[PDB]
Amino acid sequence: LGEGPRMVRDVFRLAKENAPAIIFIDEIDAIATKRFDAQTGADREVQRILLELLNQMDGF
Amino acid sequence: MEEGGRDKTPVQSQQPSATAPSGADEKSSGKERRDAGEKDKEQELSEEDKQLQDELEMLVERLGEKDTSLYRPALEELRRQIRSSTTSMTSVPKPLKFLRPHYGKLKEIYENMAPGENKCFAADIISVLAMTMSGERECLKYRLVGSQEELASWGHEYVRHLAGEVAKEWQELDDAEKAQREPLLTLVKEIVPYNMAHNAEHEACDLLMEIEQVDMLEKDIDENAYSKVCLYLTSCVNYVPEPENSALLRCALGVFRKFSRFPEALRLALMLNDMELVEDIFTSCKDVVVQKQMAFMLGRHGVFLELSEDVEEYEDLTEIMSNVQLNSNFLALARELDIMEPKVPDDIYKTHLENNRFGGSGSQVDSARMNLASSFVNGFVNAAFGQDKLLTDDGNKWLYKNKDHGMLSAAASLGMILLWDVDGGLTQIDKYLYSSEDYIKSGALLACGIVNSGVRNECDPALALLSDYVLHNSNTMRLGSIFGLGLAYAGSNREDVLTLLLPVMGDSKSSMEVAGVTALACGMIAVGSCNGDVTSTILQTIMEKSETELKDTYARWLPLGLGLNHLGKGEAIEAILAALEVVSEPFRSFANTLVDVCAYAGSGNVLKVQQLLHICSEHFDSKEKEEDKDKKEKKDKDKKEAPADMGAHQGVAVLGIALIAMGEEIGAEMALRTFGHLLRYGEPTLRRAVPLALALISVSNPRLNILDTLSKFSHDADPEVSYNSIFAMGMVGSGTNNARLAAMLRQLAQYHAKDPNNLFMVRLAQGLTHLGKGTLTLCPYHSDRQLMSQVAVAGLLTVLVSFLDVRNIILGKSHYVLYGLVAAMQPRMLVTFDEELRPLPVSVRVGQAVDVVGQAGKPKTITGFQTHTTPVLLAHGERAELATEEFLPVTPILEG
Amino acid sequence: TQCRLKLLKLERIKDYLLMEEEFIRNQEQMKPLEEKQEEERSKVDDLRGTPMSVGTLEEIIDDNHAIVSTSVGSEHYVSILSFVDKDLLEPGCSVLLNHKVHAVIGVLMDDTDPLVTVMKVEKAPQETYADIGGLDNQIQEIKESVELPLTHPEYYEEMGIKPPK
Amino acid sequence: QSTYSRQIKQVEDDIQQLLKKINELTGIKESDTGLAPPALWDLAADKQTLQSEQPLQVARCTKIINADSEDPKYIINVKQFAKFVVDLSDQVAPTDIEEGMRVGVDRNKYQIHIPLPPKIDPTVTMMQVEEKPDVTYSDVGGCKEQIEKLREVVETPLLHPERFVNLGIEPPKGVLLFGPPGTGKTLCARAVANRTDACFIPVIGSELVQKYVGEGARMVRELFEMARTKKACLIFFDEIDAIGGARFDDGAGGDNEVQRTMLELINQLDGFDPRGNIKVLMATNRPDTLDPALMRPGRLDRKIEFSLPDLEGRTHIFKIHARSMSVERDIRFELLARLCPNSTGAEIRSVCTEAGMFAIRARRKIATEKDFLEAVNKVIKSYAKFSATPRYMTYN
Amino acid sequence: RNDSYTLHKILPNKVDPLVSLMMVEKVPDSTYEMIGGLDKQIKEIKEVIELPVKHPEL
Amino acid sequence: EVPKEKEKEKVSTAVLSITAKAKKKEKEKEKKEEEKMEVDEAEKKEEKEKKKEPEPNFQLLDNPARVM
Repeated sequence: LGEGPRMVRDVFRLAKENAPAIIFIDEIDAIATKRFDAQTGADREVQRILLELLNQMDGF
Repeated sequence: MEEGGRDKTPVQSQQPSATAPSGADEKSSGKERRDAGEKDKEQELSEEDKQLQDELEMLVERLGEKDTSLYRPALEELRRQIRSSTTSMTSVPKPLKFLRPHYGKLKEIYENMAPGENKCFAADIISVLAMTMSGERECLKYRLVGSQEELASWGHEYVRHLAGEVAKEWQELDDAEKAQREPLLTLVKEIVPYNMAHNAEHEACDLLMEIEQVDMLEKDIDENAYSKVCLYLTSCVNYVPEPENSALLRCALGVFRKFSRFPEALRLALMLNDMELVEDIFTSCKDVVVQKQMAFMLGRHGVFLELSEDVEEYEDLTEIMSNVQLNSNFLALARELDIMEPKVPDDIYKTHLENNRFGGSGSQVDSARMNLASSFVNGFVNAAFGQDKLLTDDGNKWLYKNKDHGMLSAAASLGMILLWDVDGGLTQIDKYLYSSEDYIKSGALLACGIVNSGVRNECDPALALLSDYVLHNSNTMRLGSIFGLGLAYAGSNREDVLTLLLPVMGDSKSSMEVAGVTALACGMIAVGSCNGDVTSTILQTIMEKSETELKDTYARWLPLGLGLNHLGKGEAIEAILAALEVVSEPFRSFANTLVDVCAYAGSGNVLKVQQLLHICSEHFDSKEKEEDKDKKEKKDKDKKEAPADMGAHQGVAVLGIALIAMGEEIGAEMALRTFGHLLRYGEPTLRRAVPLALALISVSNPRLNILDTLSKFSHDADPEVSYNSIFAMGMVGSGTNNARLAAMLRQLAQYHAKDPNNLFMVRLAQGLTHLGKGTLTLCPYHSDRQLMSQVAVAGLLTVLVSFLDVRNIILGKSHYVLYGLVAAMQPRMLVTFDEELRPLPVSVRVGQAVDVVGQAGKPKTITGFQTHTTPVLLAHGERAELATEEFLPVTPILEG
Repeated sequence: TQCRLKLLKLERIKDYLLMEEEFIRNQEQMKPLEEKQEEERSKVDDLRGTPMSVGTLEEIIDDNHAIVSTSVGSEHYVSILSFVDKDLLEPGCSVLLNHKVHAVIGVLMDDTDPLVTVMKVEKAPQETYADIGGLDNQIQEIKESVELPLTHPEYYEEMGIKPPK
Repeated sequence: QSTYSRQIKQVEDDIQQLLKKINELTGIKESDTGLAPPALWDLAADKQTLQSEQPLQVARCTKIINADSEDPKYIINVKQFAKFVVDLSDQVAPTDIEEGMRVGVDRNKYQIHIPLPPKIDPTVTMMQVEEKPDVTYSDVGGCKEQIEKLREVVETPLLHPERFVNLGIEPPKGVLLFGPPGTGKTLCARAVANRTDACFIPVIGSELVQKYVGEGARMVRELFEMARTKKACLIFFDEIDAIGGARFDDGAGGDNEVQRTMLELINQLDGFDPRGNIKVLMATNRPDTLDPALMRPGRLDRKIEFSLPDLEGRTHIFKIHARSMSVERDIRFELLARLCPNSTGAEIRSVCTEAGMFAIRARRKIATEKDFLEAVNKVIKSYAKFSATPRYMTYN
Repeated sequence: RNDSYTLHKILPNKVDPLVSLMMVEKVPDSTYEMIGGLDKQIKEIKEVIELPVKHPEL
Repeated sequence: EVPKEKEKEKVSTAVLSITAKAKKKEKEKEKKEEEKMEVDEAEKKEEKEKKKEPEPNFQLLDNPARVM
């Protein structure tokens, strides 16, 4: 745990420095859930990937 | 506001009519105020009558609604009008009529504003108004109870008015009997019992009792209301001094003994401390109610219920006096006589031993300090009476082996283990009495006193045996005999017991140093009854201090006896004092001072005031030192006052120890040592916290003997909850070892606390109320202030002898078993309005068997819905019976 | 009535004055509270130290142990520390634990949740009583049920019914 | 007096100023010490502080496999779900820790000092529990026909197993109490519980359902077992359509979470073992949701229907309730009950309650005829239509 | 600063869960002008949503 | 100066606060009819240390010869 949003920022950043560059996600689902349980550590972690994603989208 | 309503004829105006007395009315306000004064009475008399009817009607309409906005300002504006000049002056009929709704208007203000000022003011107006109206208040209340609807607010208001009457500001006896209190008691139990308690209105309730018994039975709880009147009465010492209350308790006691609820009567006779009162509580029950029922029985049952100190029957003022009245009471001469004899209360205790089992594992091991240590331990494991029988029978190990003072100590503690035997313990003491040195025989005598109380009740008395013994020329045997005498009678007034004390210790010249205990024994007899008034104890104490104050033990005991002999009364001390003055010394001046304090003592505010002008924080040589600790305890007072005052006492007990330490530095160690016993006397509302807190610290501070004192209270309710507490204490003691001398004190502490399961709990309370007296706690109490406690003093200090009887269930219609009996439990409680604290007789059924407890047992009551009955004896099981009174002369509640 | 007020007051005067009197005076004179009283204050304060992990008291066990679940992701079956009482830890309240070795130093916090905050709603309404006209009967019915036993429960529970609700 | 009054106001400030000194000595806030029991405990307590017995981390032992390097080791899995291999602290023997049993290990030094009491992991179930409650015996209707039938099964083995063995009858197991809300399944069960005087744990199943699927199931087995071990236990399972609902799925939902727990209860009652003599009572809100395993005799020997209390019952509930109450006695209590339509038990009582209220309202020492008529005419019209029973009964 | 958790310096910025939420959802760019032809709609919406939050006083 | 002497004087000053405090508190002004409170009679303790005086005098420069 904790590493999952940290990954997203760096990979997404690589694109920005060497711009224009395309970030292509194969299947955005298993992460793009509109529902999280958010009570077990497992659910919390998926919820943290989505949270980073949205922030990062404006960042590009 | 909304002017007009009833002063307007149209159909429409009826809605404004309710509202209108809040602002102003056209003529209706004026009718009592303006129109009555300005015009002359007779011209005006026709109009006022018509309008009178309408104000009555408005009252009824306002009750119809549930609103306070419409109720309160409306009745208030109307009052002022009445006050002015329709009070008594209009005519003979018209003031009675105006005065009837006036009462109604008054209640809301009286009740709502609580203050002292408001309180006195309302009484002034109510009393004058009551006299003139002449009994209309009684009809008014009854109509209001019936009504069609009323407010919840009003429930509190109507009772409050009854308080204006009780003051007698303008009354003196006219309408001092009921404002229709009877329905009023039934609905709500709150303010009304206070009013009743002060008035002496309580007489009328006996006449009323016949009607009330139905409501008390299954329908309501009228029973709670009378028990409350009793709480207010005892509380009245705290509210206003002992001399003021004393007159009051006498008049209250006569109405209660006449009433069917006997425990309330029993509490008040026990407080006054008189011979006459006791025989009357016994006889009165039988006479007032002629039906056999419980009524004949209540006299004996109340004496058994009374638990304050000592053995069977406990007070023992009552045991001698109840004979002669015995013959008159006549359930049967042969049976009533046998039930009253302490031979029947002994047998039941035998059964409880079986349940408790052996706890004994203690030292009985020979040679050294351990031999002395062993003797105190054997009793301490099985405190009161348990299965310690094996050890006591065995003479050879513990009793005989000791040397010097140790022999007296060994023998003295023996009686306390043998406690509550008819005979067979007496056989055992007699066998020692004959053998060995003087120390064995004398020690045997305290112990003798204990076992022989078992056959008594004015046929073969305890007195009879002790009378021969006292005569002995040797100092030691005679001392032990008087000490033994004091132990048996406890606090009685009897011709013989007083007579044996009259010549004994007629000198301050004595061989032993324990001669002083004679004075204490004498002191004990005086309290818990009408005083002894013995010459020997008074005259000698002043001479003793002048020859010697070098012996810290000797010097202390004689003035302690003087201070106790005087307690019990103020009046009596005067006769003895008068004598003392003949011999004048500087010592005597101090003796005189003690009499002021003694007479004033037990007051709830006088005693407190006295302690600024103290004899602590002073030494005149060391004269002042001896009684100064005694004053500070206030221990009698603490037990004497109500269950309500106990909550307060938990701080008081601590407060008194603090006071000694501040005043006197040397006195500080002593004060802590007294503390363990102080709590034992006190029997406070919550028992758990105080001794445990003390128990750990008492190892560190010099004199480990404090810890030994602590252990006596410390076991509290015998192990179910206490299992953690008794194990931890014992460990703290045993854990630290530094010397054989230290080990022995700590060893006494470990073993006392460590009591096997389901055993007789520490008590000097009644077991309905924490009301009582102590003149047996005194025997350790006195000896716990002797500087570096000797082997000889330890011996005096060892006895318990005050703890519970095993029967806490039906005495009833002649049962007297330990064999199970059903009880009811209420999961839903309503009551905190009963002093004793027994919840509703509406019952939910549960299994049989109530056995000894100290604290709790309050929700435990006896079924009264199984065939519908009400408890005479308010049930908790501490030393409260599960017994009921019903019309039938046999219990409809059959043994489980 | 007035006399009662004096009795109630009687318990309370003694409670403040006694606590004040005993703490200062008894450390000063002999060895009663003395070394022991300092010892409790000091030991708890040192163990607690910096930091303390917060936990919640799930349950109390009768053998001087308790089930605390700590806010660090680990549950503990703690041992009680010398001079702290097991039986002053409410099941409603959360307890504070020393975070080096898990023992209950004490309760400085009872803690608070957003879950509490839903139930508790404070009302101070624009329209209230006497801002409603008509349908007068309907208000009186409500009150006999709700207001009258709530204010004075004593008769209603006493008569034998459960209070009308 | 005036002096005394001043102190009332004052004591509140005086306690607040003093508050750091109160806190240390008595308890709560800064330096929590009770002074009465932690003082006594202090000497024992010193042993635990010195050791690494603090921490003693929550765990359960999977297997007690000992192995080399440090010889006395146990394989434990903590309640948060990760395993550690630990050591034995000398203060117990390897005998004390046993496979499947709950155990304490440190977090700083992983080793067992004292084993942790097994199976008391639900706190949620405990929340509801009041041992031996009951409103009052009078509202029941006292002895009804319904109460007496319930005692033969329930009271009698708990009170005496001796009589059972003597005659040679197998001891009963299950009583299934059913009817729509307010026919008093719980009220009668409380009454028999008190009488037998067995320890009484009633519990709502809705707290033995918590978090996800399978956690609630762990709670039900451990609780049940614990009670079973205990001699003379009575368990009244209160309202189960929350561990007692229908069994299906349709693959757009699913009853699963509910069924895992329900099935776990059913299994445990008799067991795959003969049976105990510890009683189970089940209260269900539907007779329409029950699967056959629950219904087998030896997990349910006789079915008793407490639905819409009987012809005798309607009158007893009013008179025994009326007896307790201060009411008029020129009205026939049975006439008021009889008027009541298809009455649920809750509904009969509703008349008494409404009747009494009017009487309290007046503040009379009885009641009047008027209070009764308004109550009863009101109950017959409105309440009966609006009972639980019209809707539920047709379904059932 | 770790193993004591004693405070160093205050970071002047405030953090609540609500501030991050606002950023992630992202407010639109589109002006009411751009949207227009819904001119009749911008008046109707304005009165109920906007006016009481701006001045609840009126 | 050496500390040894200084410790002795600190303990001697303390005795005074303890003795006045003792008598004063003991007097009940909250269990007699009059209540003026007994909590206002809360005194505290004192001690005595000493250390050599610093006082720069006759200084033209820090440590010249100190010209008179």
